[PDB]
Amino acid sequence: SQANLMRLKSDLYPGPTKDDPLTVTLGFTLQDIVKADSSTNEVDLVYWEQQRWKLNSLMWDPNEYGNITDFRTSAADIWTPDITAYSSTRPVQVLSPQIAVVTHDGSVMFIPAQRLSFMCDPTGVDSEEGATCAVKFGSWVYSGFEIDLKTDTDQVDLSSYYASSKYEILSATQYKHDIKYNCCEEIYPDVVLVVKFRE
Amino acid sequence: DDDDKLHSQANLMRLKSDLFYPGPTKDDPLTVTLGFTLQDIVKADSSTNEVDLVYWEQQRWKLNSLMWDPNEYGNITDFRTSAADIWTPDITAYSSTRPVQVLSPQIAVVTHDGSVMFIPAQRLSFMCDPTGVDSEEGATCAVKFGSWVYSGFEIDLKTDTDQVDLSSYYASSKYEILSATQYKHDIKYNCCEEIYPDVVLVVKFRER
Amino acid sequence: DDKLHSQANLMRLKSDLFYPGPTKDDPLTVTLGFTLQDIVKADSSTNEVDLVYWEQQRWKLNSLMWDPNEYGNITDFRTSAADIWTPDITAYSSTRPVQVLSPQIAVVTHDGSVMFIPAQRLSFMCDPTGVDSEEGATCAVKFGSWVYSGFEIDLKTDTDQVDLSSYYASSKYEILSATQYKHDIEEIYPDVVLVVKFRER
Amino acid sequence: DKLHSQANLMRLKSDLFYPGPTKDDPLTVTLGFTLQDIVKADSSTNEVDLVYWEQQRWKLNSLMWDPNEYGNITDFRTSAADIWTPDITAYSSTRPVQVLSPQIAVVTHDGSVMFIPAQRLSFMCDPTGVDSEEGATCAVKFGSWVYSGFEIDLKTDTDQVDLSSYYASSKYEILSATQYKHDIKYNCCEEIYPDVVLVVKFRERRAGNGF
Amino acid sequence: HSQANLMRLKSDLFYPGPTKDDPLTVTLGFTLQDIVKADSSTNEVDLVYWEQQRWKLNSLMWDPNEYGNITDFRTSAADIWTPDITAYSSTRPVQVLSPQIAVVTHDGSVMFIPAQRLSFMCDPTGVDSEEGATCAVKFGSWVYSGFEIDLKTDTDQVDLSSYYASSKYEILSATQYKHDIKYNCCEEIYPDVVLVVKFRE
Ligand SMILES: CN[C@@H](C)C/C=C/c1cncc(Oc2ccccc2)c1
Ligand SMILES: CN[C@@H](C)C/C=C/c1cncc(Oc2ccccc2)c1
Ligand SMILES: CN[C@@H](C)C/C=C/c1cncc(Oc2ccccc2)c1
Ligand SMILES: CN[C@@H](C)C/C=C/c1cncc(Oc2ccccc2)c1
Repeated sequence: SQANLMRLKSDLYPGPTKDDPLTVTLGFTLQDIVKADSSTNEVDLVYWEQQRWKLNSLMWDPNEYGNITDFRTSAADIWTPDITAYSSTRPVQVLSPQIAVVTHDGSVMFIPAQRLSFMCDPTGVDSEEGATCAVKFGSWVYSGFEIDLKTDTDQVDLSSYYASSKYEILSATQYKHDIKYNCCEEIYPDVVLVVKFRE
Repeated sequence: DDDDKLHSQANLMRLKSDLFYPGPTKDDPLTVTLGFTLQDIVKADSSTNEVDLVYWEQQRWKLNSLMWDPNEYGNITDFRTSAADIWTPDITAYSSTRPVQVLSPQIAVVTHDGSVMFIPAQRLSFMCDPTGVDSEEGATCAVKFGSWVYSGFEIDLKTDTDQVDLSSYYASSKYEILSATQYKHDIKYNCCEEIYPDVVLVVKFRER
Repeated sequence: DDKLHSQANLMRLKSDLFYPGPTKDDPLTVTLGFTLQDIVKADSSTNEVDLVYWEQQRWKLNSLMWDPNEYGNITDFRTSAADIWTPDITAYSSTRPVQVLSPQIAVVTHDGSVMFIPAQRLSFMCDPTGVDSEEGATCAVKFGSWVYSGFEIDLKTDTDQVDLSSYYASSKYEILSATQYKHDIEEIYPDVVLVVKFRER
Repeated sequence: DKLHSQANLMRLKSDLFYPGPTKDDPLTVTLGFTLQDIVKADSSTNEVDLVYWEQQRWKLNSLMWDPNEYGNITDFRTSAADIWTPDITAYSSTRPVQVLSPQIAVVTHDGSVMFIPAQRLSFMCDPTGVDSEEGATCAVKFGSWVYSGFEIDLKTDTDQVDLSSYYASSKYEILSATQYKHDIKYNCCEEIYPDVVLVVKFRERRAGNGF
Repeated sequence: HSQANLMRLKSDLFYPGPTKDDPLTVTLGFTLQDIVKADSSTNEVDLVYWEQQRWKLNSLMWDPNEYGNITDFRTSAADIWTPDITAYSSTRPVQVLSPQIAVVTHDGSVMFIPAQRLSFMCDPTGVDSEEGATCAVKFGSWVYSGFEIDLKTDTDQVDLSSYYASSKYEILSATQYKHDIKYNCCEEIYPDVVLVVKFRE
């Protein structure tokens, strides 16, 4: 079995293009609003960012490789999408191992846990209505012609939100948007995390 | 005796050469045993609900690919090597708020039965409300550790004891430990069909 | 299978393509432009201000040109900025190493032009005295090559005005003006100076 | 003359360029401390921050050469990544140690290696009494992380911490600094475990004659 | 052709460091840009400066006529040997602010000028007075004695022409002295450049 897996990895990409486009499914699990800094208007979130895509170049017949259906690999061994927060104020801090799971249908699952500081005015967090902040996520360099974005849900997963956080969540959504600018033909997709929260 | 030193060096260089794994799978699963030694609660931040711990995390597992016959290598029964030279499990704190900081050399002990012992010392900031730390009852917080990417079918996560080792806890810490346990749990996450085991550190502590 | 032939055509283009840097005999022009997104922090105890901006860099190399007809009508591609030469554009009065906020990926076009737009957070030398007033404070930071003179790298801009169309509307600081004039100082030394006037919102 | 020396060194390094010690091939590592500053004592977390230079010396037969075969070269400098180095560690640090000096060692023709990293360390210390005439006392143990005294035999040249470079205008005055060597034995196991413990007694410079 | 000549030069060119019988002279000088912060709770002061370093290697020499008149080039500092110049009383690792690129000239000389931010041991008592505070920090090789690295200055006057005019701290004087210490047992001398700065709020 080990030899079959090693042989699979040895047998097993310049990224997508207009002629070979890719869809990335994105979802957030929001774990904690750690800090809300009203002297700089930065808020700090901890979340898990679920990323999934599929490549034909990663497919294999399991019967040809000892009935292996999936395996774990360094995210450095594979191409990964350049999904970026568009209004961060510090480099994102990676909180989980940089490992992805590849399946024989060519699909890749990668779920980095991250701490993010982003631009957010927390005025109102000390009130019943709370504060509201938003941050857009998408590719930094690819348009909708190379990378399209999808979600499995428009509701952020709050099932792991820390119940004794300094801040409680009033709502958290991850709506996808496809923006067409008047100037260009390409669509520009994003997924926007919108969080309403209070002390 | 200078020659003897030369021969044991040669035998070790040859063993390491001969030995130097793709990770576990449903069909080649791995048991990883975890144990914690809590050394210090450094800081409790009630403005962000983050607590900072220093601990040693004992990890051990066994690989057939790391076994050897000592009689073929000058009766070498174990050796030390950089953790970079070997596969290591992706044991992760599930509720950290900053990347974990490693305090010790990343070096493992490999024994001729293929067992590996790796014990990194770490400083961890994790989600924890310290309300009550200034009382006789104290505060109580938990943090889960487990593989980030391997389900229970690939890595089986065990302990040797339900008790966190406090015998090296810093006696002049700002915080005294009232109790510390490390029980196992099996959890279904929304991403994935398969169950993931963890070891959950539960710590009750108060200002000294 | 068309998708598969485009992948192979791109792999072949990148192999075919993969420059010692400019010289006095082979000089390079780098176009710079700034998009200011946020004034995060102004520290009056140290006279350091913190900016987040996107720095657009463009240049063109003959060694990166290709014929699209020979590579499947491929007119451009994305590639890691480590695969290519990049200019050593530096803030001249930073007080902390610049922090990169965006993937280090450039777009190369068939005519040999390159576009690279790193988002950055920068602390730089700036006295915010007067930021708590209607007139606000004014600060400046120069950007340019660290090691090349004007003989090897000349700098251009496409505009004298900093792009504020993405400036954070609920920042602690509002922008009164932001300009990016080019300045020249045996060899000439060019820079692009970011001058910002700002005040507490 | 310079060129022949440079050639001879390139040839020596190529000729020369160890799996670490074992019970059958133990290594003596000599340790010493030069304490340069107590920077900060934090009574809200019981952490104290030190700057020191940690001298490490050991000797390998595999690094020996005859100076006569290499143009009389008797010493050279090399990246400490180019060689094995011992896994000497503070046993009660609270942050990763920060290395302040270049990671370069000096190798001598008898096979001896000298490596002296300057370091900033945060470690567990209750500074109670630092604002009094008697001062505070902290201690931090240094030793191998994974090797017993039967693999790494830890020694010192002196029990005295070198204070000759202690910063004269530090916020903290040093009352004493020792580096005594200790051995610990477990009934289970035949191996003895050595450490060198840095013990520092210090006070706020304004606490001396404080009234 | 110019590019081919440069790529040939660098391929022809691409040092184990000095020894007693192959000593190297390193010339050092400082451009002081800012005193950012003076922390009287820990007696640490934070400087931003540019550290000019120059040395010469016979193994980096070439004939400009054999290489198309090329007289110098830029190269990553990781491509060449560089001296281990270190502050002797830093309290945090130095932070590099500029690209790590050096200029190599056909005579074998190398010029390398890193911009750095340095926290060092310094009591700022008196900085709030007319007389100011005075602090000093030594710079030199960590691991080489004067038998291997001979340290020199071109001048003892610290370059203040780029000092930030709205710093929280004004410079009363800055001097870089070529200093050494010798232990009577032994022939080796241990040189340094002592940077002495007198400053005030
Ligand atoms: C214990 N970790 C949870 C808290 C969150 C993450 C799970 C995970 C992360 N990265 C890849 C991924 O991928 C898989 C693909 C196929 C089958 C199973 C998992 C799973
Ligand atoms: C959605 N993107 C923003 C938040 C800004 C950053 C854009 C960018 C950065 N680097 C290259 C570049 O290049 C492209 C060329 C053509 C089409 C799209 C982008 C684009
Ligand atoms: C534009 N940056 C300045 C404000 C400060 C630094 C200049 C510099 C840094 N590193 C090498 C060096 O070398 C060269 C040699 C000859 C001509 C030009 C520069 C120059
Ligand atoms: C000028 N440096 C002091 C402030 C501290 C460090 C010295 C040092 C560090 N690493 C090796 C060592 O080794 C050498 C052996 C012989 C002669 C010179 C040094 C010396």
